Amino acid sequence: MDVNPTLLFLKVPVQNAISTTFPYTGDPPYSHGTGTGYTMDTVNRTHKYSEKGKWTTNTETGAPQLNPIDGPLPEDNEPSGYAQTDCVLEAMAFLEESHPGIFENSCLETMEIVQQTRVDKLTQGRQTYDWTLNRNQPAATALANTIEVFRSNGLTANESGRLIDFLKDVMDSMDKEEMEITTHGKKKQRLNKRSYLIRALTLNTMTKDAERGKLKRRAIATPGMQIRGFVYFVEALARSICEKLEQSGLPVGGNEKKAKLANVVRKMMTNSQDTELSFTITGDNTKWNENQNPRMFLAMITYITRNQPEWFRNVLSIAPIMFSNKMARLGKGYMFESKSMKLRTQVPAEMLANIDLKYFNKSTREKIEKIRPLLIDGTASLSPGMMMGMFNMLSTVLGVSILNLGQKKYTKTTYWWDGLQSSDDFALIVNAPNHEGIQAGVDRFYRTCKLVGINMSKKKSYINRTGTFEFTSFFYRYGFVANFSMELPSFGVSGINESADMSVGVTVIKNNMINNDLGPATAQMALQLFIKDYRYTYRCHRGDTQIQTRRAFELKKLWEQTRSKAGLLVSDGGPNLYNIRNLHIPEVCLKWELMDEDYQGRLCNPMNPFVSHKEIDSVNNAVVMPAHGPAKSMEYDAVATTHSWIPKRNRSILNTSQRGILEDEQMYQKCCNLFEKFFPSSSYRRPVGISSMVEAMVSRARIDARIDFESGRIKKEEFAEIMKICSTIEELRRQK
Amino acid sequence: IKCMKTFFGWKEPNIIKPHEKGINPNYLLTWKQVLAELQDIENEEKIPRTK
RNA sequence: AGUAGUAACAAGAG
RNA sequence: CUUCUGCU
Repeated sequence: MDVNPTLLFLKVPVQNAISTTFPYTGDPPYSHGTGTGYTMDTVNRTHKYSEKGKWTTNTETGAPQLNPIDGPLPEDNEPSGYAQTDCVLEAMAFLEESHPGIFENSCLETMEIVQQTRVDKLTQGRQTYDWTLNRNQPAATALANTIEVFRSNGLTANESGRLIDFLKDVMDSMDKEEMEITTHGKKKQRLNKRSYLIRALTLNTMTKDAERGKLKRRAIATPGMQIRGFVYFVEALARSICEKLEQSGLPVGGNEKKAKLANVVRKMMTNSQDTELSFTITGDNTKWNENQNPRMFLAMITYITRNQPEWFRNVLSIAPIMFSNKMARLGKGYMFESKSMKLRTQVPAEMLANIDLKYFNKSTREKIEKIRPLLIDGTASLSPGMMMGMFNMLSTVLGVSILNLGQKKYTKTTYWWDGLQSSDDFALIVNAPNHEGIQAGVDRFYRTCKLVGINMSKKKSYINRTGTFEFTSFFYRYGFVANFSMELPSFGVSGINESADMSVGVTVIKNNMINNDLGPATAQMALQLFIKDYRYTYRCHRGDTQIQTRRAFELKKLWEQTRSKAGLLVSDGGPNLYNIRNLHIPEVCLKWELMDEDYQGRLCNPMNPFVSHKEIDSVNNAVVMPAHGPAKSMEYDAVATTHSWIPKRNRSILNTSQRGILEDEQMYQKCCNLFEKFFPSSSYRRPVGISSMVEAMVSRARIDARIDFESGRIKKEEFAEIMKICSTIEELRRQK
Repeated sequence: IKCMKTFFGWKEPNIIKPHEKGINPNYLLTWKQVLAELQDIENEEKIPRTK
């Protein structure tokens, strides 16, 4: 009696039981060590897939570059990046003809965006390559460091606060003969124009940790602050265009995406003729990023921006130009060991260009030999392909253009096609009078994609009768099937804080019941398991429990003191009152009617030291990364309570050379937090003004002191002291 | 400790299958050491929460 | 030894 | 030695 769960598929349709085929209850495969091997392999693969292109040497950076555009046509099903410019332009022109005015309207909106976008917008996101330190830094830190460096070098046009001025400053910096940077011993370093250019076009590379569904690991790339400015405008234009494209399912997300896909597919199936046979092709595109050449994006940007003002075309086209000259930083390096001598060592990637080949194994030796010609100042030239391209929307637009080309008015034949495309994934619907027609249509679509460089992965794609398919892990079986295994990692303690965890946990259960088909009984049990995990994680077991923990005494004392036990929060050992009835009610409000007045006052005391409030953009919001896709902002309903504390910060930077940066951060906080005491709306709305902070704070202090005196909130002596101090502050600023 | 005290059939441990790539005159001593530690914490000590 | 698997850990920086 | 750190 050998039990075999796979046999269950003999009765239940695979899609209806697709959750069973997801091992997401196990730990995801992390990456061990450096990402240098994966980066070098990615560069070598990118250049190999375009090896028949034209080799040139840049006159500015001096590094070799490969131009596969207009190269030989693919003579084999092997992945090829030789995209044809005329075919790309023709596809864009047909896209414009099918949707008249799409480019004009998108350009009009994108233009306005450009005019109204501020420099702060670059603070959004994370892990940007700070060229001043050759290391990944938070977007805000990298932006500030770049701004400070530019100001010290005479580039003082970014003070307007408009992103376009910062881009202009970046351009002027590119023309600067020598750059001055600060290091910390607060030394000063001088960078020549060539070296600046190389470190300005450099892309840092790391490994994609915790990725599921893949055996072999891969490498991802992060751009610098200079590139991010133009990339934002290019993505904004692509997003504006994609919003008008029916086949582009990228800009939308969540239920909106599923709704769009269901509507689009439905209409596509409907308009299909009753006498026409229909088939659906499901599959990714192999080596999508390695073959999307930036020159093609430049061509598309130039075509899209036709008739637009020259400044708009230049600002939009700067991004593809810089990406075409991009250099990928190899990374952490490699690690060597001696078994006889029993000692370890690390070789930085900058030493791979000059190190001996006897230390590497056959695979790494071959990879180093193949990348050595492209290695420039520790970075490898990466002109071909688009390493971890941020042009997801632009690539989606190109794919949609190829999809749109399959209308009966463009194919000029009995067969035709349409479908959906998001990034590198697609689902194509082909209608033809007969199987021969379907085959001819599939071949034409595949060949046209090859023409543009896009190349369907025959390895991981299949074609069946229309009605069932898979798109971006969404399984459509005459309607999208509610997969629940994908959301399993979202369960359990989120790990934000003692109060945000509870609200997030119940909110996750509620959302899964609404969206991912979570049954009420399963919801109950889930809730029970979550409360148990929450209690075992925060050591907030019930006061009447005999479990021994280092926090058991305080909880026991609180339980004995309280008269109404049911009113205690779960974080204070109180009983759990949640159920399907109230999964949408925050626990503070849920237990408010039962809380003891003394405990209620202590718990919600606004002067408590644990509660801290950052900008409103980070109030009652958390960042959650599901099984697939990037990080998403989840908004939870929670009352400000002593449990809404902040966890400790990493101190590993406290015993390194860059410890000074943390200190600087402290100083900045010490000033910003003081400004909040002068301008209370500093967090709710961004303050504006060209005056120095000290001048604004002293002026506000003088005004408030007068208003308080006139109203009588302060005495004559207090007012005299305030002004005396204000005059002293003005003198201190002048004395220096 | 109470569960260990429940069983009364304890004998002298003797290796039966040895880990090839490994120094085994170590696992036997480890088990004997664990037993002695249990006697030490069981016979006396304050029965600490962790040993 | 072991984890683990295209590279690490089996402490690290002072 | 002692100091400092477990995402930097």
